[PDB]
Amino acid sequence: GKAFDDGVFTGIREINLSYNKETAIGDFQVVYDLNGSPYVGENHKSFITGFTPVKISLDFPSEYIMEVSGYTGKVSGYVVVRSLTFKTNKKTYGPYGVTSGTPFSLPIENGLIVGFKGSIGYWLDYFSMYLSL
Amino acid sequence: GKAFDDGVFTGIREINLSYNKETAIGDFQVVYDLNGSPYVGENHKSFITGFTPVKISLDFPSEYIMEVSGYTGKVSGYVVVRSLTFKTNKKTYGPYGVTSGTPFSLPIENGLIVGFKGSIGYWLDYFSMYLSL
Amino acid sequence: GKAFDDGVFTGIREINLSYNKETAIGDFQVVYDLNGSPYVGENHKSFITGFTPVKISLDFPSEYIMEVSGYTGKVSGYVVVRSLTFKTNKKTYGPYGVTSGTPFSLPIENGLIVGFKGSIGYWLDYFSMYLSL
Amino acid sequence: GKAFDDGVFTGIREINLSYNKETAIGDFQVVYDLNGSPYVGENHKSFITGFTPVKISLDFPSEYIMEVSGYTGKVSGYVVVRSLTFKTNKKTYGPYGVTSGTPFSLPIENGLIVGFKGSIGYWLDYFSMYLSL
Amino acid sequence: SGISQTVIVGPWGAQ
Amino acid sequence: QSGISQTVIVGPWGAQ
Amino acid sequence: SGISQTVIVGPWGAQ
Amino acid sequence: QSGISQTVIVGPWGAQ
Repeated sequence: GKAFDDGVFTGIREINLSYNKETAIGDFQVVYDLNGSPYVGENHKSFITGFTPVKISLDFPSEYIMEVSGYTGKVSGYVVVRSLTFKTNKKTYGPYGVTSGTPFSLPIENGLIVGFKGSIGYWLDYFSMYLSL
Repeated sequence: GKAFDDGVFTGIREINLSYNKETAIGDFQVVYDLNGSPYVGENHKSFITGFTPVKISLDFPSEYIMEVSGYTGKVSGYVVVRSLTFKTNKKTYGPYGVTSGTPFSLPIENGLIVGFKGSIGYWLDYFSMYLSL
Repeated sequence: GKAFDDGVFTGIREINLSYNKETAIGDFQVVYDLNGSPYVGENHKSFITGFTPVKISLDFPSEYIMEVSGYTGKVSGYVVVRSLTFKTNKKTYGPYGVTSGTPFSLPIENGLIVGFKGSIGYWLDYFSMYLSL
Repeated sequence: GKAFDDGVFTGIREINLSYNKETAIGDFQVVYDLNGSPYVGENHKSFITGFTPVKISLDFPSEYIMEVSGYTGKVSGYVVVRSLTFKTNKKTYGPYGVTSGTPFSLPIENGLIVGFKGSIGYWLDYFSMYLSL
Repeated sequence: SGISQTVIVGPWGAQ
Repeated sequence: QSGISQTVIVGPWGAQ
Repeated sequence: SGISQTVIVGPWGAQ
Repeated sequence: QSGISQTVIVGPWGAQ
């Protein structure tokens, strides 16, 4: 896959992702907050088409992510991120994708997600999150 | 269970825990680093006996935890931490306990675990980790 | 004066400023690093002219500021920043403006300056610095 | 002088120092907070006597230092810390010592002092502070 | 307050 | 608890 | 170095 | 990277 790394910002305003109910997460893009103003991150795109897009527009700064969860599993012999769920202090967004394989959960008791990095081929291969106070 | 909160330190020197291959994690205690010298954390004990002890002695500071994983599941109608594994940059310690239930994984790409909090009744009910650079 | 707040970034690439030996600092503008790319901060400029321009180009990321020092004093009835000096691990940039009035010094043993905020009227009224690891 | 380094803690409960109204700061000691309990820092002592002790007992955790200021200057051919003042959100402690030489000031807009390091011979030669959120 | 803060992840287990 | 990340800030130096 | 650091958790998925 | 937590340090004020 093509590795990506948005780096760190001051918060999250919107997440734009895409998924396929037969496979996994495809595209991933984030509108960050950068010192009180939106900062449009680069669209990290799948090598293929056929995904269903979704827009997660957060009521920044009163609304913020408190937990990211999902599933990883084999798709055509590749370990990929099959589903994602974003839980905020106001609402649960998801699950998006296929909730099959091995679950993972990142609850945040104190702090904030301020950035994403990972790799996307036909699907989201892996991802990591930057955390800050 | 009885809630505990060790708070934050400079690093981790040793983890002393106990487990029972038919139930879950019992005891949990940590020897932290505090500004270059050991700091022995309070022993958080199970209300029940019959556990197997284990000492995870780390080669502080060159050896540090890069992933904490395990399983959560039901024991006598209580949701508890049934198994734990600690992966460092030098060795893997575990799994300790029963590898059954729902898995969880906390890999760290940058940063360190500097403290633990949670609750222990008859078993380790839940836990959280302080992370710092 | 007009308050400003650039916020926090990944590092510093360039500092543009201006001064007049009879008065004080008359312009302040920073080119930050934002996850590897230059981010041109807003130009915080004096309401007046006749200043000597200065461009401090840093050899980012190897070169970084280790001390900010300067002087404050009364100019035309206002307490302002009369002089600034930026010491890096490579060399000393300045003093820019007269070394007279009340000195201030911010040496850094560990960590980095990642942002500036302050106020500018006819001159730089005051400023603060964001610090981070 | 003899260098010292207390390291980093959770906060400050008390500062015990000594000074001489003709020379400079002598002894320096801190009672830190460490995860909700007092941690008695080592008393860093002058190699000479004749100082006046002061106890700065902070109403922890509601009271905390917001500015540290002082003076540096020559005493018997050595550059030392001649005076110190601690301003909290509740009151001002000091100046202690001799308010002569070069002033310095560290105001904090956001964050806390969590540790001290420095050196003491006949007098406090120099000092630095650990800052954290 | 005068109490230092740190990032906290979790909890894993009950709740 | 807001969705805005925070940082240590030192100063101000100048008019107060 | 002159580059600000941040805690990073992960990766979850492949590799 | 090592196993020792880091903190911002400002100073020194005084000699050197």
